[PDB]
Amino acid sequence: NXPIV
Amino acid sequence: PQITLWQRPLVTIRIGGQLKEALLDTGADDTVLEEMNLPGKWKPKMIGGIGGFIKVRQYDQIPVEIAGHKAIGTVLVGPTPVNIIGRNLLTQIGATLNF
Amino acid sequence: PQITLWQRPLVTIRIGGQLKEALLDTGADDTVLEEMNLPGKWKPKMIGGIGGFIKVRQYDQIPVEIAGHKAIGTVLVGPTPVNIIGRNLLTQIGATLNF
Repeated sequence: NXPIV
Repeated sequence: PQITLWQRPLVTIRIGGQLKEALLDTGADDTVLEEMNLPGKWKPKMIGGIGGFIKVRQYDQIPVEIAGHKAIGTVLVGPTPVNIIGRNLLTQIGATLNF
Repeated sequence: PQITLWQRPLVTIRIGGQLKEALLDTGADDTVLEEMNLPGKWKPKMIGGIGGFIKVRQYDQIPVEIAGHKAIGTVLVGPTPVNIIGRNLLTQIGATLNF
């Protein structure tokens, strides 16, 4: 599972 | 609706009677929400992200209203930097990517 | 085209002459590709997500072809498990979320 912040 | 990507695609959702802000996330297989209490039993689970694995609490068959559209599925609760609505719920509301 | 979310939204991209498979991610602020030796000057940086942060090399103005569509922007290279196309490049190909 990617957020990417 | 049609949402452009100049800003994070954050929308309001309703869950457990509460209102929250969540990211429509095509790169997430699952829906993961910041720690909150949801009714019903939960099972310990582990999921991976970009920085590694975290432990989460898994709640099944939870109704969630995403921008007015209804969905009923699995919701994971754990230490995430942002609430994310993953593909498990995005498919129920008929979300698609277009270009 | 129109991409459903029953499966991970994986597409073929081209970068550095190489052809690759990458996930179209509306939940990624940036584009992150798995370890590869691109010629060019870079700046170090850290990006995070579920699990924490990872160190990545930032490359600017890299030409990237996403399914026949040309784009050019910042690409981060690091120990990521999947190649990810984020909003910085999706906005350039006119990608929208529709439901």
